[PDB]
Amino acid sequence: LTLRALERGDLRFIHNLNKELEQPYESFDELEELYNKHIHDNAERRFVVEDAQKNLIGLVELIEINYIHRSAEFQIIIAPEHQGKGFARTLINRALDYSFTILNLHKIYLHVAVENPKAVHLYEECGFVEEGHLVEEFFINGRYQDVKRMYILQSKYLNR
Amino acid sequence: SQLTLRALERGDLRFIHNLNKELAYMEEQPYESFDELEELYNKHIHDNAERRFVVEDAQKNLIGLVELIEINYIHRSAEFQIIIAPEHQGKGFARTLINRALDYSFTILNLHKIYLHVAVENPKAVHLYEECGFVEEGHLVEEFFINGRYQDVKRMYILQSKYLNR
Amino acid sequence: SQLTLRALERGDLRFIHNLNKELEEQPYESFDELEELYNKHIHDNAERRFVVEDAQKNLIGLVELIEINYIHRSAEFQIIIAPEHQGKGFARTLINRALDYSFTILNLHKIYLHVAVENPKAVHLYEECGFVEEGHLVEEFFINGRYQDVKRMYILQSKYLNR
Amino acid sequence: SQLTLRALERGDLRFIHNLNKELEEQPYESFDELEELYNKHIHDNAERRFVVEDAQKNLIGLVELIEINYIHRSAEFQIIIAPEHQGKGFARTLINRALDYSFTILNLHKIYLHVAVENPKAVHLYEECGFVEEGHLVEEFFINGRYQDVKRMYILQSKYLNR
Amino acid sequence: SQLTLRALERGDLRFIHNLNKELAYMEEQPYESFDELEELYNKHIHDNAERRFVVEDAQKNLIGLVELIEINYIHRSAEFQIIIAPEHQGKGFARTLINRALDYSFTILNLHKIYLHVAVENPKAVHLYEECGFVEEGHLVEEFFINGRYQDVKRMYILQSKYLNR
Amino acid sequence: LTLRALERGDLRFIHNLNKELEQPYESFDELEELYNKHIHDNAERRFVVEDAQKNLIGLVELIEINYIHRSAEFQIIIAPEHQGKGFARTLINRALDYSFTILNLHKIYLHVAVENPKAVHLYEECGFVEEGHLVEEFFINGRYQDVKRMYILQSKYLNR
Amino acid sequence: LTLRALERGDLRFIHNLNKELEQPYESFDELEELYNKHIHDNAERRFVVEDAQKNLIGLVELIEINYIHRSAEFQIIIAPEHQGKGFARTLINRALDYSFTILNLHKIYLHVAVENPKAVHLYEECGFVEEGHLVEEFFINGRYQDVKRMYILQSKYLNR
Amino acid sequence: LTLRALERGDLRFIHNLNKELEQPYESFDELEELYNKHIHDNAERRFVVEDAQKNLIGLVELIEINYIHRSAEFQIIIAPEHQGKGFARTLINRALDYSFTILNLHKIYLHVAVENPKAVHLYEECGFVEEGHLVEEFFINGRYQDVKRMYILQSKYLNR
Amino acid sequence: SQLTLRALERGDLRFIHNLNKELAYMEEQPYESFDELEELYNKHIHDNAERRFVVEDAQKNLIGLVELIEINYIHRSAEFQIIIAPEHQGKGFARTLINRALDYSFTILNLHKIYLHVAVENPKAVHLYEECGFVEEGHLVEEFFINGRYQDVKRMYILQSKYLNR
Amino acid sequence: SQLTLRALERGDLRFIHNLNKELEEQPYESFDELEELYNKHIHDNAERRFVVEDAQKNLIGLVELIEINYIHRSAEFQIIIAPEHQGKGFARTLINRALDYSFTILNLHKIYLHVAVENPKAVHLYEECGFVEEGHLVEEFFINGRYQDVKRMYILQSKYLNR
Amino acid sequence: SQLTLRALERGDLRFIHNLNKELAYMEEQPYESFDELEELYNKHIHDNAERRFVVEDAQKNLIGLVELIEINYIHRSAEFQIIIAPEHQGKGFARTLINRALDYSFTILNLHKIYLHVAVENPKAVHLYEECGFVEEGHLVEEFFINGRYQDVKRMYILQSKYLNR
Amino acid sequence: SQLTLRALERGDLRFIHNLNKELEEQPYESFDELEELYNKHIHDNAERRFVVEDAQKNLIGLVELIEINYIHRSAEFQIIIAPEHQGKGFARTLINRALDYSFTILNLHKIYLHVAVENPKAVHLYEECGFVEEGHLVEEFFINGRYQDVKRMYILQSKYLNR
Repeated sequence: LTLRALERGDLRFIHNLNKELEQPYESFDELEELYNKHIHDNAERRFVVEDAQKNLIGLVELIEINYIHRSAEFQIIIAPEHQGKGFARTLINRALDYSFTILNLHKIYLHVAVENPKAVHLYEECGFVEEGHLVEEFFINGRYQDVKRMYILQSKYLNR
Repeated sequence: SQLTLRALERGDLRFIHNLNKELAYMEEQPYESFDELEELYNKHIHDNAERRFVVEDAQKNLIGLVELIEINYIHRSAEFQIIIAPEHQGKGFARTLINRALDYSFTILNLHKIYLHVAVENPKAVHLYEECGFVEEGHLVEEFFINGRYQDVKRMYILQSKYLNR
Repeated sequence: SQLTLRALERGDLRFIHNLNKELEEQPYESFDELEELYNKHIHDNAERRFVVEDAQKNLIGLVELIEINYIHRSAEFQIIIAPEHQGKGFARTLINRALDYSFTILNLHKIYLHVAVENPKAVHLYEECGFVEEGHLVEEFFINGRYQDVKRMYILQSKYLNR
Repeated sequence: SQLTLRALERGDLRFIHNLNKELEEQPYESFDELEELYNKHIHDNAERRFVVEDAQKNLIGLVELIEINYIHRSAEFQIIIAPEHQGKGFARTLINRALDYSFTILNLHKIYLHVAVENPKAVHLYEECGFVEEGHLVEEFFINGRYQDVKRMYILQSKYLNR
Repeated sequence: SQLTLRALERGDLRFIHNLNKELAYMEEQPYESFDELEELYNKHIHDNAERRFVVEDAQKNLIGLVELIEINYIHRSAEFQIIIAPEHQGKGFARTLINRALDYSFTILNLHKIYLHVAVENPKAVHLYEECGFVEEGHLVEEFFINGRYQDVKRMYILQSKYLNR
Repeated sequence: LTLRALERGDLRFIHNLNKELEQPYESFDELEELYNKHIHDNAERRFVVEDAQKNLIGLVELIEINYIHRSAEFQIIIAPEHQGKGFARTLINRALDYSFTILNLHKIYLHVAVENPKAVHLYEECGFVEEGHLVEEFFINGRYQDVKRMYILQSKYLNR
Repeated sequence: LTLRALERGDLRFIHNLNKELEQPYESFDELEELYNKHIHDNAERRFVVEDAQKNLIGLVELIEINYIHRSAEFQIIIAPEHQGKGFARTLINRALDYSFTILNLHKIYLHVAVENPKAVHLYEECGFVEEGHLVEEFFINGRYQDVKRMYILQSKYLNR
Repeated sequence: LTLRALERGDLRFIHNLNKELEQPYESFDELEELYNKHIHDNAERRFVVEDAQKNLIGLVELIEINYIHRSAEFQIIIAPEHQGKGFARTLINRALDYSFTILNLHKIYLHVAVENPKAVHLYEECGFVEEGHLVEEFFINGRYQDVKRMYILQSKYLNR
Repeated sequence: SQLTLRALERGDLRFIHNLNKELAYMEEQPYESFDELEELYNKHIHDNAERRFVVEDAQKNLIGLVELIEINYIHRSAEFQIIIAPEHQGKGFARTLINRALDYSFTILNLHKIYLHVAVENPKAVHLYEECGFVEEGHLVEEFFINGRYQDVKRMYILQSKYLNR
Repeated sequence: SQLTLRALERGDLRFIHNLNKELEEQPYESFDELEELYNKHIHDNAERRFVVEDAQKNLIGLVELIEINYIHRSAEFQIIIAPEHQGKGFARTLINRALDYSFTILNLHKIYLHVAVENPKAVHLYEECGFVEEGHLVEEFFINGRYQDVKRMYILQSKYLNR
Repeated sequence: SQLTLRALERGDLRFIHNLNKELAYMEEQPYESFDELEELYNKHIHDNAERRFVVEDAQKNLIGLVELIEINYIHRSAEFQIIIAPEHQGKGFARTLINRALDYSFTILNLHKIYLHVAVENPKAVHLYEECGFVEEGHLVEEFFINGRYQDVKRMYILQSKYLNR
Repeated sequence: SQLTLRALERGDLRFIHNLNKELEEQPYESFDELEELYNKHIHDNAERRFVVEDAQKNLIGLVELIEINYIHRSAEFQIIIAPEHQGKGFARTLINRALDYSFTILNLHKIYLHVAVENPKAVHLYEECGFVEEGHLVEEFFINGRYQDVKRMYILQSKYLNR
């Protein structure tokens, strides 16, 4: 599985990929114009993961890149077809590899719903550690829910 | 739930234009130009004060349109509008799309109040929204000029709390 | 009749341009000027340009409302019928179709129009359609190498709604 | 009274900004946003913002018409009086001054407005000025850490002109 | 002829704004914003379809305004408008400025017809224009909404040939 | 033969038509962009003359339209194929008909090389009269040449 | 002490106010142009606190306003002259009052350096509660430092 | 008397100077904006004539400059104060001097009302010769009038 | 005269780009990007200070290019440049296109002087222009850097009077 | 060899993008950023980007000159060879082709470049091509999760022209 | 530490222009136009790749300028430049402003490496930077053309780790 | 002399405009054209316009470099001296000041200029300043109603640096 930069040609597929069960209700024209607005935005990175047969496995994103503090929020989404194939670990470390060996970032953090303990333990297996329990951070499905903020530092990923 | 909501996009504007030409019809200007419709659409792609959703079935046959306009994020309110093609008006899709819109308004968009305007001389629509949980909060006197005469319209609402509590 | 009032859009300008060549400067208007001027008035709420067609999508004519005031609730009505259907009897149909839109939808109070004094049959046709002379504009327009008079005829909303 | 209805212009925004600080988000609005938003609506025919003042150029209040439709001929009326003249009895004067403009100049058919249900004296004042309740909007606005109800009251042109 | 016509310019807009606030007054919107007046002026500086002239006396005391709008260069027609400050309305300047405008229209601008609209309920203005050579060509029924009622207005004209021939 | 307004679609043909023996050396891109600049120019009129089978006979133009003086310069060009067919008279009066009966102009003038006495007499047959002999007005083919300025008024054309 | 919206006229004072011991090294022209860019930005609020004699006490800011989740980050800065006068509590609740009674927000969170336990306890007195301990979040004075993320909800502030 | 290029500072004076007995009825804002539009217009020249005490005597203009035919229309206007002082001859030859010795033009022509025989003879004294009698060219004071088109060539002015 | 001059246009830019890649070659930057060539062309469509002409035969086979740059309309001067594809360099088209350009410069554009620059180390071109009427007016020392060394170039001219008089 | 130095144009960006994916951030660069950044530098006289290809139009590599000063007449030279032809011996050919353009056409005085200290064979190849070490930049770039040193090597016009 | 760093702003450009006219002077173009300086400044107000700081004393007497250019946020590097008015060049302010810039680079901006270029024929500056912790990493041969001859320049650096560890 | 070479900026255009009125079209150039053309070339690296002044800020003249190539490293030098100091002996000073900038700062290779053949003293002055005739342009410029010849004189960097 390779890590490629997302380009305008991939927007149609991710638009249908977002439709899972905010983003599912986004107009494609808004998605495209917003993509055009962030072409040169150095504060974000949008990568599409594909296999040898150029099949879109998922999307890994880095947002809120600071460069002074050298931190960035991490996000990942895998198409329903490839959820249970065990790609998550590979894509996570693939994004951490780019963040710590190429972009030279110091910290990578992410948010996960407290009501998804399987996802929490997954990131724990990839090296992430809980640093916060945000109370009623996001309003998800008719109710406010807590989310875990988990992080991992450059030194730890490099000294595995 | 065999129908699906989907964000309106440029490719559907031609369908919307032909759809707005109804005779059943509370539609003010079915005599709008497609170019005015398209350009006005382009001006509201990033308008976070509205949400327009196309309704389509399993085979992607565009059924109708559901809209949330005048979205105020301090008062957590928004006006609701819905139109269904005359071909499927009798198949009972309305109350499904009404409840689907309310679900998005109250569970995703986190709105507090959803209101709508209905012509008093359309009791079929009034009683329908009542079944879907809407309650009358106003009887606007001579609010809209419709077919050569001023007519009254009901303003009806539904609150987030009531919807999220059976 | 089984005619419909559709909004003029860019896709019809080509047919309108060829139709404008009748026997105004419009017959001698470049299509590029017609299209660019159309684009400039797409959001001009002071005008309305509707294409009238039958069930077979055949363009019968073009009805227009201009100089819409919205305070005085008046507007100038103009009409043109394709040379093919000029004497078929659609004029009265499209006229009452334009008055129906003006008085039952746009909620206007007065619809006026100009008719060449040198066209008595046209003046008397509008009178049969409810219009009434309110002015005899002397040498208002220069038409065919000669200044001509035009009748200004009007119709009020109350009169049309209480037929 | 000897009050006059003047058009709000850029030269008054500073006074309006200080006046907006009462006890809406307007009290907490940056003047730069007020001025730039004013510039964007200079040609917005769907709104009217008039400054009401006396013979001595003293600003008594600000009357506004918004959501003007021109097809339905309706508009929302809003009013604010400077804290100095709130209990002096100008409210009824400026209200009938706004209805005079709406019904004798702009030729509107209906003027409606929202009044907090928690302000009975205000609701009954508009009723004395000819308005009538047509709606009781439940939890329409979030005011002072609490959703409040508002009365929607209207007045028709025919009623105001035949006093 | 002690008065002088002069092309309107930005510096006179403030006077025009205060002037339009008349009570004598056929002025539709004396409640216009000075900013709307100024910006609309800037948009018509090169509009060859209008001519706006400020009237001033020997000491450059701006008396009023004379306008030619809707100038059509194929039909050689234009609408005429005039306003005089309430201070000098009774000094008979009107017929002087009316004939001065007609002179510019027919001897300089080379127009063929000059028309104007007058409220039927203002006979003082109607008979005044008649004296200046204007003739009635129309009695427009309920043309303008004025002070809570639709009112008729006279449309009156004068031709270049008649003016240039005593 | 009908009188039609020139549109962007006719530019390619007139570009080749101009190549006869200034304009012959004009870039098509300049011709098109200049045409775009004068779409709404009320001071000029560009008409293409065509037959029943929509064949471009020539081009008649009105430039320097004043509207105060109600004058305009007249120009005409016929493709080499239709020069000797006697269309010139028809197109000239066709342009005069539009100028005097539709556009309501007062005077129509034109310039013709003094070394083209056949063209001078042609316009004399169509009603034009010499009003000037401009000395060395234009530099044509390596030498300055005189041109006749000929005119015709609205009253004369209407009272034939 | 009143809460007023920051306007272009106050930029010069806050520029000197920022100079305390990132922002202290910002060009005034950048500060002004960035202020012009966020005039209509509904995702932030910039308020200046002033006393009865219109003296700039400090600045309270709300950023990252969501409106769907109804959360926003809170920031406050008091001029060195008025630090020890005990205004912090008033300004904090003044900003919470605007967020919960006017803007109708649900959650207000903030970040404080773990090496500032006095500030932590202050927000604890104003109703804030720790929800996270971000490890090496910010690089402050030649070293990465931890910060506490503290929050307070609308229901709690209203039901005091 | 010196020949200076007209700049925006002189617009107010010429505006009042134009008011004599089209231009007298021009708005100053139109005059200024039109001046701004022709700053770099190489097809025209606008010169103001002034005396030793920098008093605006008049204005001489060259318009319709061709550069291929090397022709240009000449125009002159003297303030009423200096009409009878005999400056016209000087300013005329001053403009001809610039046209033939600096701008390297070939022909200079002008239009004069036939009902101004004194002006016609003046240009005849300065070297101009009648080349046309334009019938009813301009509509002046309620009637169409004829005008003389008079010219003078570069070789003649240089070989005086 | 079987060849024909024709105004350069966008459609010929690709040919010009491939043509400029000569090895025979006094062409400074044959390593120019087609996009730079096209955009620079778009910026000079209305530049009246240059004239670029494509040369084509009866079958419209683009032979080469003839240019007039630095056209000054006060001094009536312009620089002349010409390039012929290596395929037809030996067929003697040069002196035909040189005389065709001079004809346009002196009989149509009405220029007074046409000059050009030639590398001293290209006597074939120098003597060719001499035959076409050009005369040397300067031997510019180390004017251009060409292939790792500064080289001299001849500046040669021809006047309108001489050309128009056999 | 029978290679040619062609100017990089928009038609090649797609091939370059796929070629940039080697084993810099360029492999992870969106094509839209590559194309828009290319458009912004079409007229940037401080850079040169040439495509090197053979007679069969096969892209062998890409030579670049950046930071061109024109007062100091210096520029940084960069080179990349397609993975297919990396060990075929084109490196020395394209290097001397870039020096020929810099010194015999653009008339530059000095050409420098950076070479990873962890690539001795590369440093010694440039030395064989006439370059000479003038700097050992300590921890200049962060490459592969580690700050690496780079040799800065230069070559003067006079030396290349007098081989 | 009586001096203070402060972000450059438009009001100081005139001082910078007069300051750049040095004779002591490694300044390439002291013949730059103030308008070019001002417009170039306006184009880099939001350029996060540079940091320009004006130095002033207690009484706000602008002493000199300190710059960080070519700031790369992946490699955490930046070039350092400094200029002090000839009036205070001998008062030893340099090493204070050098260490103040390094402090901002390593403790606030969190940079990893700070390098600079110095003319070999200015040993006073070379040895000064050495005292401030800079170390030579390159002797660039004929790097800059200075006063009619190509001259060498030292490239010297200092790392964040060394600076933050006594 | 104690003269200095300063960059021409907008603040001097007024003085330059009055100075341009000497005995080119510049004397007859509108100041607005001078200022707007100046703005368009503020970042034009192909030109240089320096004001030469003494210690008392008195403008002695204006030296200019145009048509700067940077590949061929050539440029046209132009000079003008205020009528007040034309015969005072500053010409040779400003000429060598312009050559010093061209050859010791901008690193140009050749400086050429045009001198009217009808001004022998000027041609011989440049020859004394190191220039040499390389062309006799026949009827290059139309000056004072007559086409005049101009000498094109040059000077190389190597010659000026090795005086």
